[PDB]
Amino acid sequence: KFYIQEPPHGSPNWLKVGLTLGTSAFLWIYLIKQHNEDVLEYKRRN
Amino acid sequence: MNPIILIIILMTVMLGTIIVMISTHWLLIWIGFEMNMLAIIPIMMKKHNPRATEASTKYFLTQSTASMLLMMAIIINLMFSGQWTVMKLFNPMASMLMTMALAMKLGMAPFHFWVPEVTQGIPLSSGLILLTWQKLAPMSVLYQILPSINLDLILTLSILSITIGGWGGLNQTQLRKIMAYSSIAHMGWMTAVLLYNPTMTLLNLIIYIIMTSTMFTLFMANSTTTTLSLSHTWNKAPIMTILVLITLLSMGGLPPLSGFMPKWMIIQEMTKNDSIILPTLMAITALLNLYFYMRLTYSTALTMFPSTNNMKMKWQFPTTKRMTLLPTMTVLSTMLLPLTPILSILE
Amino acid sequence: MLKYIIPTMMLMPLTWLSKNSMIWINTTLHSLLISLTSLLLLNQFGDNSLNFSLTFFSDSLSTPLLILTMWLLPLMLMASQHHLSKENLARKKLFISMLILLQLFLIMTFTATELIFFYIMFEATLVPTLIIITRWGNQTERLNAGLYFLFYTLAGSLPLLVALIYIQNTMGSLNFLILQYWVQPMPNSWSNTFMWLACMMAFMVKMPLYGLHLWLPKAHVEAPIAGSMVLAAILLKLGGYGMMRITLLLNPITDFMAYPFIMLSLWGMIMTSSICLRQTDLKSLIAYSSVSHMALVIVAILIQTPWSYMGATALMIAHGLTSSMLFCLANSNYERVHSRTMILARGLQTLLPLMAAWWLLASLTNLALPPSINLIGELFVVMSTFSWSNITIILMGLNMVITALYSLYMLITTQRGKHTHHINNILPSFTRENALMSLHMLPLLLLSLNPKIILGPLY
Amino acid sequence: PTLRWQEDPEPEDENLYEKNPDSHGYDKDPAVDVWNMRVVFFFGFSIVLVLGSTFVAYLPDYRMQEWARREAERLVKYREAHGLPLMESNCFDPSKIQLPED
Amino acid sequence: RWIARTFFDAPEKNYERTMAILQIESEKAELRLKELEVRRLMRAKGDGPWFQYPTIDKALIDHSPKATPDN
Amino acid sequence: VVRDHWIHVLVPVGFVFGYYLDRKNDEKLAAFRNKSLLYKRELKPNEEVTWK
Amino acid sequence: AKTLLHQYWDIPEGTECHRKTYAATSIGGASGLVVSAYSVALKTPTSFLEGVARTGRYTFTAAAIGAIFGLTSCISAQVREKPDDPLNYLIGGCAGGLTLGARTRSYGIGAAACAYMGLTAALVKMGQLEGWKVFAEPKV
Amino acid sequence: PFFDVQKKLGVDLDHWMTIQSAEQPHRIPARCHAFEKEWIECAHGIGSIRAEK
Amino acid sequence: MSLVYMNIMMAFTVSLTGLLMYRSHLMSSLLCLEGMMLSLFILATLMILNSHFTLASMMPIILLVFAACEAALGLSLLVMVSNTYGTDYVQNLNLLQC
Amino acid sequence: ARQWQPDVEWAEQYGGAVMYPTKETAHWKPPPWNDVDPP
Amino acid sequence: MTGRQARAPLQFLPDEARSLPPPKLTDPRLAYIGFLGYCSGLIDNAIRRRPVLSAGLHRQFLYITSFVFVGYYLLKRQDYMYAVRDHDMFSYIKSHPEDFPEKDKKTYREVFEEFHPVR
Amino acid sequence: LLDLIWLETILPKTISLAQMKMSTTITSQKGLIKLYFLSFLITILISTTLLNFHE
Repeated sequence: KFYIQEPPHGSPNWLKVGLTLGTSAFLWIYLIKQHNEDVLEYKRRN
Repeated sequence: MNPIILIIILMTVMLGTIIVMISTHWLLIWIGFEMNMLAIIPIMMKKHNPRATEASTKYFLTQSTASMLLMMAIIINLMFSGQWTVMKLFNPMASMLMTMALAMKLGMAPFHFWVPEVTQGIPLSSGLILLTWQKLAPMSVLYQILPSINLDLILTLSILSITIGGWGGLNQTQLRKIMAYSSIAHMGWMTAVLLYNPTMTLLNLIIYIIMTSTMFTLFMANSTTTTLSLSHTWNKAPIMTILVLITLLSMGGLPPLSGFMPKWMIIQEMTKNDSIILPTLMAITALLNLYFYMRLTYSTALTMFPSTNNMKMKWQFPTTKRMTLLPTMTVLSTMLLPLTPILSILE
Repeated sequence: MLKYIIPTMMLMPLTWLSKNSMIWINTTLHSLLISLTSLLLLNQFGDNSLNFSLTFFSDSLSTPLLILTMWLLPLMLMASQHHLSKENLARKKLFISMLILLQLFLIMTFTATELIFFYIMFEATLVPTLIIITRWGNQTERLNAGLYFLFYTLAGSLPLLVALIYIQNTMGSLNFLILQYWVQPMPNSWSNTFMWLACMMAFMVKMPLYGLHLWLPKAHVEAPIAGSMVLAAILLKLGGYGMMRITLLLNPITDFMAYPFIMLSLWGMIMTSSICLRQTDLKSLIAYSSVSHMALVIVAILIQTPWSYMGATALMIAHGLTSSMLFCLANSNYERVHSRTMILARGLQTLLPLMAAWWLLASLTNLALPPSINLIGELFVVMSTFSWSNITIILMGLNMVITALYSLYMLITTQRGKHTHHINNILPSFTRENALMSLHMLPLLLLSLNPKIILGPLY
Repeated sequence: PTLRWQEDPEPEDENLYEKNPDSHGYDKDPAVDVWNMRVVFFFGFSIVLVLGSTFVAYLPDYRMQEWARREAERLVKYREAHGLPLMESNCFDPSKIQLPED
Repeated sequence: RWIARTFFDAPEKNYERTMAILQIESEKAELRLKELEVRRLMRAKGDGPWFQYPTIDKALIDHSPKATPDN
Repeated sequence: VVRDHWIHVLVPVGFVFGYYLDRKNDEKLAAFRNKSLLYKRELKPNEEVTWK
Repeated sequence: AKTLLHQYWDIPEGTECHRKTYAATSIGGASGLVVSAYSVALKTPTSFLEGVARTGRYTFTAAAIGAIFGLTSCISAQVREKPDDPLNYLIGGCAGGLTLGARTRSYGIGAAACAYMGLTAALVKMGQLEGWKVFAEPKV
Repeated sequence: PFFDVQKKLGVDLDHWMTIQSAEQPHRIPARCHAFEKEWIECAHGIGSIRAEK
Repeated sequence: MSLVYMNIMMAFTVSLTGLLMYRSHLMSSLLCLEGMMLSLFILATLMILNSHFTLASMMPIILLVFAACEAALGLSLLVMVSNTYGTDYVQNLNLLQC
Repeated sequence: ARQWQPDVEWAEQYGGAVMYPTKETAHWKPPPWNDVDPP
Repeated sequence: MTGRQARAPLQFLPDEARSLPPPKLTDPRLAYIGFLGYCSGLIDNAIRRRPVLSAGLHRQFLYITSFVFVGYYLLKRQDYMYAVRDHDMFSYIKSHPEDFPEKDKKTYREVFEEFHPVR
Repeated sequence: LLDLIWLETILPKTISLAQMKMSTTITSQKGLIKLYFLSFLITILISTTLLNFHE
């Protein structure tokens, strides 16, 4: 429908979007755990 | 020009710059500059036109005589107090020859006669890699040998570099010669601070490399060599217009935009000495080297030149390149005014 | 003051994600609400200033200019259709967002605690105006006008930065109180003279004075109405604001070194009032009028009397309102006839019966009508300069005579006597233009009732 | 044998009348023109101008004027009832001064 | 009175704000001038830990019995 | 009323946010609460405050 | 160079005259030799006798600027008897600019050279008089 | 920049070609050995300016 | 001051001027660069020999192998220049102008 | 459409290899658009 | 300015930087970095001709996360650098009493100035 | 006379013509390499023996 020689993208892939969401959730959880351990280290040392 | 061979040659450019940075011995400094030359010659002549051949010839002769002058200065250094350490030198003649070698290596105004010629007859990827890496790597060496330099050398070459890279530049309609003269002006702006606080020099290097990457990416998105092609890229797509606007006005160095953090912090840690006439002269020449940016902008995105058709045919086909990293470098190069206390990221 | 900074930011994506033919109503309504909230500022009392941070603070000099900026925004944002109402949706949104960003940097600039921050937001005000006048200049020398604007205002304004860095690292911080409460006299050396000449000459470029005033008229006759009114009113009165703040330092040497600038300002005020008597190009008369009145402002700032500073800020605010309105009437007549000239568009007493009242009332507020604020400013400047010298009042009154002459000639030239009877396209006056005229005039008369607001620090 | 251009013969003068005779200032949409007129004359006059006139018509005593009146009345009554001249000069007490000698 | 009650601020609030803010920025100005004086004397004499450009590391200097007796 | 048209709610809530954050800055800068030599009375009647 | 500008600023100014004009001829001849060396290195005037002509022309004009600058500096210092104000070097720079315009045979270039050489000579006088460390502390 | 991956990895790639008084292949001296040993042990932990003075 | 160092530095400046001023040829310029390479080699080698500085005797051999492959690159570029023309003059490079 | 736009001859000035022609810079021909010199 | 105890590896942040308090979440600088990331994502949807404010929300979230993460570590480095600058400054103040004397705070009862009236 | 013709000659025109003439003297270089290396050589000599940089 509507497209001679159907577009190479636009039809959504399913590896790259899941990879980006997975690494972004991983990066948020890592920085939150890093920040909480840093706050607990600051309150331990002081 | 196989992709394996290109990955190998770019890896050798990376390796040459790392060997320049990482060693505490003069032989690896010379080997790093030399391997950087030997690898950066076949990034040029990626085409086969005689333009790239003559450009690589000019670059090879100037680059090689700079390398031999460097080796002369190092052998004079071992004629005096004898060790191969990267520190304070022990001869004003040796430091004289070495600063002139690095001045030929990265371009000063008695030495810059190879820069617009070698940037004219090459494609944009080769110009990008030579500007970024060839003006990155010897700044490390000057940063290492800064406590033993006669000041008149650096400062005369820097003043003259800023004023000649300004004056030469109001007469070129080519893009690459404009960018080369801008490179000469920014080499002068980095060099004039180097005996006072070198954190400003390395931060100005970071800012100029990000600006040049944005500029050459906005010229890689649409193959242009003259400003008439820039007006046709006004006609084909509107976002390239406003980004050429913002990156040209950030090359100019206007205060709300992030091209003012290099100039103004240099003014600060220049005038915390008793040098005032030299900052006002340098910054009036910084007023001077904005005019060709501004006529470039008037050609691109403020007035509208009449465009040939077949843009009617080009409209069906979207700009389907891949950019290296255009939007991140754009917003980091232009919207980074209020993070000036990332100055102290560097020590 | 953050309660005024952040809704100016929030009014920007308003314009983007409002739909077609609804960006206008939302932006006008919300900027008028910002104007009411701006008028709620006026709290300033007696002994100190008011501090809206170690970052923001308001003198009573900055209060009426700030309310003037946030009042001149919606007036302009309504003033700038019918010459871009046929253009694209994206370019229209870009223009409106550019005006909002220019308001943002003007608020940044008027509530600038530090002089470094003042310089950065000064040239941040300088940035979008070039883009506005070049992209919508509607004439063929808009490139020349924007380029002269740029290089004049930078190349004058630039060693001011070097002088401010030198004061920054010879006397500590640059809050206006700790620049104050600590300021020591600076004797008649030569380096102090060059520091004074750098700072005062940067603002001399910005006002302008006579030797540097061709900066201005191209940037008004070759510019749209939005850039023209903001340029004239807020940028020139911002330059005067900046000189008022920075002249607290360098106390002794201004008597030694401030005679030739007084001179060039007075004789060029006379020559500029003379040059705007015989010109065509109706837009340019108000431009040279602005040059004359800001030369009067410059004489008022460089003499250092409290009467002079009260008269200076009153003259600033009154002339900002009058010249912005008179620019807007000139654009109204240019939208009636695509001329820009003066001897062509004749008649207009018979036709357009209501527009005569606005022309007459704006010409009388330019005439220094005596209960108005313009005569209050000019009168206190005349009092202070006759205290300065007993002989300079001749130039002031000769300026007064020629000012009345050219203003009333500008009235009786375009709108008095005979239609040229080959025009036959002019429509009766819209409600929009008269709404703009009523938004200009009525605050000026209501300040003429109670001018204890607009008199500045030395009330 | 040349023209050097290809664009439209321009322009047509947009008479904003002759399609809406009841029109307000700007273009030919009937409803939003009425909404613009209503919002500029309500939220520009009826809530801005008149309420601003009442707000800065009277407020706390701006730059401390009537307080200065009443304090001066009290202080002139005091300094006239206690012999000394009103506004004695030398506002800083010459007991609390130390001149450099000669 | 209602305008002063519902919108404005006391002169006590603003007055103590001014006084605290002058205390803060007086600390800032004194630290800035002391910074540049420390920097100029530390560059002049070199006794401080800032301007110490790296000299020879003596850990590689390894004294040992050589070949030639007179070194 | 909100999700019908949510565009007109933007800048009044922005102003309320800015006013709240100016009050938060004023609470942050609450040194010299009763250490001025002029505005200094004994604390009264109930709880600990004279401006906030 | 440094040694002959030190020869110029060794003289009390003041008057120890025609030592001043001799040192100023040395300054002008050195500067003209610099400019002639670059302008024969980057142009190659074809031929060598015309190269000698261009070098002699540039050196004679720059030495004439220096000589007349030094003479009118000496004369203004002897007449006004005030070794302090830079207005004597203002007159000096204007005389040098007018003789530059006399050699190049263009009057507007001579007027502009009068203005800028007078301003720069007064600035160099005030830099030596008040004391302005150009190029360097190089300390902090 | 003077990056010190040289020191971080613990690899003595560039500390043997560098100076005299190192470990020569056969344990032999130089011509001016003890002069550099005394000079380096004078100027070891010194900030390169009072090392001059 | 080891008098031979004086004449070898003199020979270095001679080869440097022969590199810099050169007429209508590139092979002679590259060959003078090779002579300058030989000058640096001999000067550094006499220094390392007279100083008994034995572990850093790699400077002459590594200097000369690296600058020899520089000369090889320069010869390949000269052959490319003479391939895209008939000759290898300093003339006929006048295109790609400044 | 009543807004001025730059004409053909306004962009003819942005031609040649240089911007300001003099008595010595006339021979600067514009570069080929392919960056390919003809053999 | 250089080492400052040149044992000194490449060392993006030492263990001594865990003694100063870490930067808080929703400090205004990292919120500005998040806004700059959102504008980066908006303009990345604008470079290619995909529609703005849609069709890239995983890329929007990736850009915001990457910029906030990197800016968090750079802010921790900034705090470390300013702390060690102040520590070295006050150590040099304490280590040299001679060059930094107590200035005689002469009150304005006995400090004379010039006047120069503007008439 | 005073504003237009003289003031537009004294502030814009003289500066703009100075920049134009200096640009047409600097960038007007034909591409011969012998000239560039002779410039390098006379720069080295003028930095060694005339205006000293090793002293």
